[PDB]
Amino acid sequence: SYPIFTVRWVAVHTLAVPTIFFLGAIAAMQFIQR
Amino acid sequence: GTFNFMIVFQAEHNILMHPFHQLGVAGVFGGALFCAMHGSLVTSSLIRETTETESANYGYKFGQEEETYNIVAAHGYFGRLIFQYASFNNSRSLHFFLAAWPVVGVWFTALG
Amino acid sequence: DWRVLVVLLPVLLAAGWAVRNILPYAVKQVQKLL
Amino acid sequence: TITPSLKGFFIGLLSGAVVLGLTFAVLIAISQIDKVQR
Amino acid sequence: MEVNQLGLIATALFVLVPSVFLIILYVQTESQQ
Amino acid sequence: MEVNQLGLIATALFVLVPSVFLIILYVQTESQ
Amino acid sequence: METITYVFIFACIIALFFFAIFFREPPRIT
Amino acid sequence: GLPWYRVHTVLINDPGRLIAAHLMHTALVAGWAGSMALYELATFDPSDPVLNPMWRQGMFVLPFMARLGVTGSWSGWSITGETGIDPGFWSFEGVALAHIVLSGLLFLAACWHWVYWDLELFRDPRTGEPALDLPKMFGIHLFLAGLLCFGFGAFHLTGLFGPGMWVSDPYGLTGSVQPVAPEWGPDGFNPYNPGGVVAHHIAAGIVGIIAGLFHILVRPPQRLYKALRMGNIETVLSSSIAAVFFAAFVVAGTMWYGSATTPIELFGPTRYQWDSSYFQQEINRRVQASLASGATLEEAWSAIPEKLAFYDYIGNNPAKGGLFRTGPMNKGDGIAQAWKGHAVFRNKEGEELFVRRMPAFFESFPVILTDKNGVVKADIPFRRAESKYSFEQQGVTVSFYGGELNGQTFTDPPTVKSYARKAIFGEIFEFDTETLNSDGIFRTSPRGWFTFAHAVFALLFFFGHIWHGARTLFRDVFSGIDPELSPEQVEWGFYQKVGDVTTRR
Amino acid sequence: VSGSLLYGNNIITGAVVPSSNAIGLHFYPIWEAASLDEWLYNGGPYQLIIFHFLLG
Amino acid sequence: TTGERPFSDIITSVRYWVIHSITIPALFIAGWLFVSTGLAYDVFGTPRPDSYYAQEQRSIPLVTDRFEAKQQVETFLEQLK
Amino acid sequence: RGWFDILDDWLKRDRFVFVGWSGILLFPCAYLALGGWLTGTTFVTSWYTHGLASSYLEGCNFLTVAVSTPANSMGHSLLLLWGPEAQGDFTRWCQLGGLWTFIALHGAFGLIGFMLRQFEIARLVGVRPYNAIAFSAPIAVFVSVFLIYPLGQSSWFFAPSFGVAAIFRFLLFFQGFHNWTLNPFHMMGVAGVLGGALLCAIHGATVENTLFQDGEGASTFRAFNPTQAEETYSMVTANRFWSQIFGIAFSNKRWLHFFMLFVPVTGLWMSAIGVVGLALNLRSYDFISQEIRAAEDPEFETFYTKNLLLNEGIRAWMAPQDQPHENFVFPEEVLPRGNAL
Amino acid sequence: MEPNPNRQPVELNRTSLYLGLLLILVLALLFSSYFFN
Amino acid sequence: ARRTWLGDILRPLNSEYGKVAPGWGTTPLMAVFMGLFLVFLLIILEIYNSTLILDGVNVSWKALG
Ligand code: CLA
Ligand code: CLA
Ligand code: CLA
Ligand code: CLA
Ligand code: CLA
Ligand SMILES: C=Cc1c(C)c2cc3nc(c4c5[nH]c(cc6nc(cc1[nH]2)C(C)=C6CC)c(C)c5C(=O)[C@@H]4C(=O)OC)[C@@H](CCC(=O)OC/C=C(\C)CCC[C@H](C)CCC[C@H](C)CCCC(C)C)[C@@H]3C
Ligand SMILES: CCCCCCCCCCCCCCCC(=O)OC[C@H](COP(=O)(O)OC[C@@H](O)CO)OC(=O)CCCCCCCCCCCCCCC
Ligand SMILES: CC1=C(/C=C/C(C)=C/C=C/C(C)=C/C=C/C=C(C)/C=C/C=C(C)/C=C/C2=C(C)CCCC2(C)C)C(C)(C)CCC1
Ligand SMILES: CC1=C(/C=C/C(C)=C/C=C/C(C)=C/C=C/C=C(C)/C=C/C=C(C)/C=C/C2=C(C)CCCC2(C)C)C(C)(C)CCC1
Ligand SMILES: [Fe+2]
Repeated sequence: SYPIFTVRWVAVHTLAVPTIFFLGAIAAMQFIQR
Repeated sequence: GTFNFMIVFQAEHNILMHPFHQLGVAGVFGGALFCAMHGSLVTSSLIRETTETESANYGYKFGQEEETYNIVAAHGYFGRLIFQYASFNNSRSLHFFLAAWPVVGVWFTALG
Repeated sequence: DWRVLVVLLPVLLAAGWAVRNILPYAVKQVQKLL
Repeated sequence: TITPSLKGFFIGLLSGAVVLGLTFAVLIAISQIDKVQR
Repeated sequence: MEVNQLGLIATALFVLVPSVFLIILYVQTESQQ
Repeated sequence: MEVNQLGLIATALFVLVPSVFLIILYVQTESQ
Repeated sequence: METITYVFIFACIIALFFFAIFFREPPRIT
Repeated sequence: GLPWYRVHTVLINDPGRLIAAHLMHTALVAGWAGSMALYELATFDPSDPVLNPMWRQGMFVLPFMARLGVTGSWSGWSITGETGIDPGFWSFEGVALAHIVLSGLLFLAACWHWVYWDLELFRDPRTGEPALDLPKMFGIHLFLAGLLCFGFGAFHLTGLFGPGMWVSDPYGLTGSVQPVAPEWGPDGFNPYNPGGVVAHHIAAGIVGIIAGLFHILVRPPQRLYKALRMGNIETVLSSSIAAVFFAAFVVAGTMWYGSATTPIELFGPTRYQWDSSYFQQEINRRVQASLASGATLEEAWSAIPEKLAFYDYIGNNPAKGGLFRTGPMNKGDGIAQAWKGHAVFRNKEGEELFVRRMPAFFESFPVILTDKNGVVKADIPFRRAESKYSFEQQGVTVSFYGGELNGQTFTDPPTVKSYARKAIFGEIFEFDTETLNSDGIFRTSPRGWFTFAHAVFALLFFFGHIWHGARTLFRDVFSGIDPELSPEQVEWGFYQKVGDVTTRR
Repeated sequence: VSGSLLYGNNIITGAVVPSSNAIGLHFYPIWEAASLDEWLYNGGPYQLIIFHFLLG
Repeated sequence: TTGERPFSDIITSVRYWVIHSITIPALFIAGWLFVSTGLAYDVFGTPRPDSYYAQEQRSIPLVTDRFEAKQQVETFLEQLK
Repeated sequence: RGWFDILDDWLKRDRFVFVGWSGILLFPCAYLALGGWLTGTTFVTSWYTHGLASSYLEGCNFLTVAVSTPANSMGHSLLLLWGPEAQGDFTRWCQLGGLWTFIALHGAFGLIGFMLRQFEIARLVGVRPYNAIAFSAPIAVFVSVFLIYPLGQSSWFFAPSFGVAAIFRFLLFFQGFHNWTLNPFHMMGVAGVLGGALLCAIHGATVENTLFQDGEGASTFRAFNPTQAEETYSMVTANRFWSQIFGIAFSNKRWLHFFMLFVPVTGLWMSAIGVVGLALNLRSYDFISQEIRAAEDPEFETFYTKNLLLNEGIRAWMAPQDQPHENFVFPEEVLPRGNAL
Repeated sequence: MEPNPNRQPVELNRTSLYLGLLLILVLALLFSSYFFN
Repeated sequence: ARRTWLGDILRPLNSEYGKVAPGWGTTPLMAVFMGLFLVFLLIILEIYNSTLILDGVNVSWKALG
């Protein structure tokens, strides 16, 4: 009997979610050539 | 002459862009930050031993055996300012962290 | 444009997938709010 | 008279209102649902 | 060197005024206890 | 007037030093 | 005159050091 | 014993001696004002408001007297240069005298209130303790504030019963104290509109009267009294400081960018007037129009008033100073005597060349000459051996139109180069460097010194706000935390709501 | 390069100047100089000071 | 100690890794696509390697007006059309 | 028990991350400043404001990526998204430097929010608010440097850009143009920061080497109990040690920990004042006595005149690329250079 | 009329004096060069 | 304490120490003035900043003639 969605849940995903998206974009970037 | 040395060092070595100098700044800035932090937290949690007309400093007597601030109160404030587990509750680990961070940063900048 | 839905589709499936696996547990928390 | 920047101002002013209000609509609600017992 | 003449009086006073203030409060503290 | 500008510091310390002396003795008297 | 001023101040600091060390309020325990 | 940093806290519960300390502070401030004016009067040269205006002479309170309509001396001169006036009693001298007599009367008041501190007025009639009803004091003082704000603007600034304020044209050429009519429409919020200053004090004045009246009759809500410790004189100190640094920021800013209340004839130009070549464009406007109207070159430049030309000179840029470069601007480049003329450079091919002006950022700057199109055609080289644009190779000449050197042309490289070196400062002036034994290094203007001081005090007063606000809201623990603070209050989860001990579980 | 107060320096600009590039890393005690005048021109005091300081 | 679920207990849980072994790569792929599709360039206005200068240009296209600046970079962008 | 009081309740609940009333200002603004910086550094260029690449997308690494200041032509414009510069166009807004004002302002309101949080939590817990007070020093630095300084200048363009190498550039600018190392307010800051680091290290070290033997293990950490009444190290032995090594020592733990607050806070405040002077090019650039002698006596040379030669080199060599809007063209022959180099 | 009851003695211990003198002397040493200029 | 003629006159002006209106009182009305005053400073600020541009409001020195 713990809550799933908390204030805590939200701060975590407020950061974690776009971190990964960002890591994916920066990964794709290592293969850009001029 | 000091300034002369540090300007020439930068022309000839790009020391700003050297990771070991960056660790020096990290060690010196963090040192100053943690000096402030620790000073403000101990100072924040002094136990009332004085009146408003005397220095709080007189609430501590040299060599008294009891501690002179409430570290649980400091932990409770600082842990809530950030979150619980980013705050120390062991004064030994805290004072060793205080010692190590600047010492190591400056080792590195000396090595730079 | 079309590139947007390309970008957005994994995050919909991501949310959709999480939506499925947590829905049951998430309702018990809401009942508990009186 | 009524210039672009003055329309922009009201856009900004209304946007802020929405964002503050919505934010406070949310906070009033949650605080009403999940109270402290006492 | 062609140095600002008032530097001297300024340094002197900058030094003397706050120091004398400190001394005054110290000596009259000691005469209490 | 082409005065001696050392005269200003001379006058100033002539007053400040001995006056400070007296003030220090008087205040420490009033507190005992 | 500037030289004199600089060295005078420095000399005062060295004297202060002397008193601060050998003529300190000695610390007394509890 | 009180530590040194707390001695003045003995006033906190002693309204009479508090008043006596405030009286003494006011005395010292009005005495300063009188003494500063008298020093300025003793050192001011009134004889040339064109090239030796007050702001070049490091005058600091003079211009605030001038701003509000004090413009003449009992000696018969006035800052606008007219001679043979009788300003009446409210001369510069009379104003300095008033503030000194004021300082003296304040000094005696202070003595009286220090001795006779134990006034019944200060005691709460119920309890017999000293007590100030601060909410009602606020309303009383706000009402006064509003009355005077209103009358200042209603009567003094209008000229209805009073002199007005300093106003001038956009190029600070023809300034004078004029009565100003309120601007009631949207342009009165334009900082460059003097009529807005009138409207402000009239309207804000009335609002002050109304709020004052509100605040005298209406007691503060209990919620707010408790929240802001309205029983505690230090909450007033915290908010009063806050207000003060708010205002100090505003005044530094309008001093630095400029407004209707910081005109350039009293404070000097702004740096932005150099940045945007403000005076240079007007000057070029006049010459273009002089020439279109069939005037010779000589004629069109000789028509440039020297006052306008002096503004187009970076030595009057307040951002060319230094922190320990002390005294008046005249102590640096000297006392401007004459405009030498507008310098025209031409290469050997009769092309007109333009000296690239020094930007305010640069202590030193190279001498580079360009054509109307921006292309480099001459310079002063550092390394000579591969130089292609030297004045010698390019045959640069300088001809002067207007001023003292009007109609003169120099061709010898050393002279040409020498005027080129000054042309980066803008328009070229002759200076007296002997009189003040000027050292040749730019100093800032009163505009600069005022902005520096008020921005620094503002920032310092922010910490004051924070200090005394913390002390107001944490009075109960100033001396330390409660020595029986148990972990349940400070450890986690014990109380649903933090510190609220009624929410255990 | 003038470094001392009596030669036109203040507290901010004065220094004990490092020894001559002509010396490089060579040890330059007083007694290796023809005279104190030589030792001072070539910056002997610096070496004396830094070696004693680092030891100390 | 405040009543949220312990972190150590979540990331070792099977249910956690069942969702997040999807949600993390989906987000990693979303971000990839943001770039690989070219959308990131257009959203932000960031020049592509071929569109810093026009072919024979070495002038930076530097904004020089405050209230016409929007029209200025619009002009520079057409000087690549 | 009205809505206001109900919300207060909820805001102040003891949870993993305390919210409070200050959280309403802090959290959005802190998250937006940080989002704006990570967003700009990943995707956004400085081509149109600066003629620089500045994002991972463009080929920059962590050291060279930055959110750069707006173009000088923007003056001190707020550069609101909805304002007359970007007229609502998010793309243009990025290209004009809008993210810099975004970060700076949301950052300013976040620091306020953060210090409000320090006040809020300290009131709820019942500790004195000295940690908030200390935090006034970082606020002063931030505003003076990122706000006041460019506000006294021609534009935001001359504020620090948010980036590692961009800040390094800022340092070098202040040497060459402001001769900031000569400024006694920076010096007082240097001594506050360095003095802080020293105190930090010396106090940590002393505690760890004057410990009482309270446990049996070689690892001395285990032998502390947060609720123990006893000092965990000897102030007496610490005091005798430092008195004999160094001559003076602390004897009062309270003074000591206050001094630790005092030194670095004061250092930072002093440097803020000096930057405020530099807002106006009000520099400690020169010593007049030195320049006069040196103009007249070409054998007179000090480290003071040597360093101005280096500032002159910096200005002339960096100005054209560092201030592109000024269209500085310095032909080879006007560049100051020593022999051979 | 009663003598004022709000009066208090002031203290400066010897350590505070040593610290204050050091502060002022070192401040003087720092700024003196700028005052002479 | 010492009574004086002027003190007796001013007396009722310093007689309500601690008196408060109940509960929240006028606080909601205050907040209307605060909110209005903010918008008013925003306008004033953005006019000075030139992100607010109005007809017949030339924010330059050239608005002295
Ligand atoms: C600080 C508070 C304050 C106060 C006391 C006033 C007071 C006044 N304003 Mg200002 N005003 C203010 C702030 C203030 N204003 C601000 C922040 C702005 C935006 C920049 C304006 C913009 C403004 C405009 C555009 C005009 C005024 C006008 C007026 C006058 C009353 C006009 C009337 O009867 O219509 C009713 C007014 C009120 C009930 C009080 C103020 C309500 C707002 C602020 C203005 C209303 C605009 C008005 C309907 C326009 C009519 C003209 C139309 C042809 C455009 C009066 C002197 C008018 C005037 O004198 O003509 C030049 C006018 O045209 N004001
Ligand atoms: C807001 C205050 C203010 C302002 C802006 C001015 C502005 C001006 N004054 Mg005035 N003046 C003032 C107050 C002010 N004055 C007061 C209070 C006095 C009485 C002392 C005077 C007396 C006076 C005289 C006698 C003269 C002026 C003159 C001038 C001009 C030259 C200023 C100059 O060289 O500064 C130089 C400024 C500095 C060198 C900067 C000082 C900063 C100090 C060193 C900082 C101290 C640091 C501190 C110890 C930090 C440590 C603290 C830390 C440990 C916590 C200028 C227009 C001169 C002039 O041209 O008149 C014709 C002139 O002769 N003023
Ligand atoms: C209207 C402004 C105002 C007023 C009335 C007060 C009043 C007070 N302050 Mg606050 N304060 C203010 C502004 C003000 N402050 C600002 C702007 C700051 C930030 C610098 C502070 C920071 C501050 C601190 C940190 C402390 C106080 C304390 C106090 C109390 C004791 C102060 C004392 O005995 O001084 C004693 C001072 C001296 C004996 C000598 C001061 C010498 C200074 C360093 C230099 C001199 C400057 C010069 C004389 C002229 C002023 C120049 C210009 C500003 C006009 C007293 C209630 C103390 C307190 O809370 O006690 C409980 C305390 O600890 N104040
Ligand atoms: C809650 C904290 C917070 C704070 C303090 C700020 C503060 C700021 N933001 Mg940020 N913002 C926030 C949250 C916040 N934001 C959120 C949650 C988002 C996500 C959408 C953003 C997104 C955002 C963007 C995209 C931008 C800003 C910008 C700004 C700046 C300009 C704001 C402005 O002018 O407001 C103006 C509006 C107000 C001040 C509101 C006042 C409320 C009025 C008085 C009430 C009006 C009610 C009305 C009359 C009643 C109904 C009327 C009728 C129609 C029915 C400022 C620094 C801009 C910026 O940084 O530019 C560089 C910018 O471009 N913000
Ligand atoms: C011995 C070397 C030395 C030392 C110790 C210092 C020390 C200092 N210098 Mg100086 N500097 C030096 C050499 C040195 N300098 C040299 C040789 C030069 C060449 C001229 C300069 C040029 C220089 C400049 C140009 C400036 C300084 C400044 C400063 C101060 C920085 C204060 C600070 O902490 O900023 C750190 C910043 C803050 C405290 C502001 C708030 C930061 C918030 C709290 C951060 C929040 C972060 C957030 C949570 C997100 C983090 C995560 C994110 C990264 C992902 C400090 C007094 C600055 C100064 O004086 O300004 C007041 C300044 O502008 N220095
Ligand atoms: C560069 C140096 C530096 C950094 C990075 C730093 C960082 C911090 N100090 C804090 C605290 C403190 N700092 C203190 C003293 C000091 N701090 C100092 C120097 C620094 N302090 C110094 C020298 C001192 C000595 C006086 C104290 C006394 C405290 C605290 O109490 C507090 C704390 O809890 O410390 C543990 C924290 C505030 C967190 C916060 O506001 O969250 C909210 C985040 C917000 C509001 C966002 C702000 C946005 C910023 C201002 C602009 C954007 C920045 C970009 C995103 C990143 C830029 C990166 C490029 C420039 C490279 C944070 C960890
Ligand atoms: C650098 C200093 C850190 C020194 C390390 C030691 C710290 C000591 C901690 C207390 C005593 C020891 C407890 C041991 C345990 C220990 O040291 O830590 C372990 C702890 C995990 O705790 P759990 O509740 O998972 O488990 C209980 C643990 O104590 C296991 O023993 O780590 C975390 O809290 C992870 C969460 C961080 C993720 C938060 C991300 C979102 C944050 C958003 C909010 C932003 C900041 C706030 C805004 C201002
Ligand atoms: C008794 C009497 C009288 C008389 C009076 C008198 C005569 C007065 C005077 C007064 C005066 C004569 C005053 C003065 C004042 C002054 C002052 C008050 C000053 C101040 C200063 C300061 C404070 C400064 C500071 C500083 C410095 C020094 C340095 C720089 C920085 C600064 C600015 C900080 C009469 C007859 C009327 C009437 C009856 C009675
Ligand atoms: C701006 C804007 C906005 C917002 C935004 C946001 C909010 C964002 C966010 C974002 C984010 C939130 C991001 C994040 C990202 C991150 C990253 C990218 C990171 C990275 C990391 C790394 C790479 C690291 C690594 C490492 C190393 C290197 C070493 C140590 C360890 C570690 C692991 C840490 C909006 C919409 C309102 C609109 C307007 C504009
Ligand atoms: Fe400690």
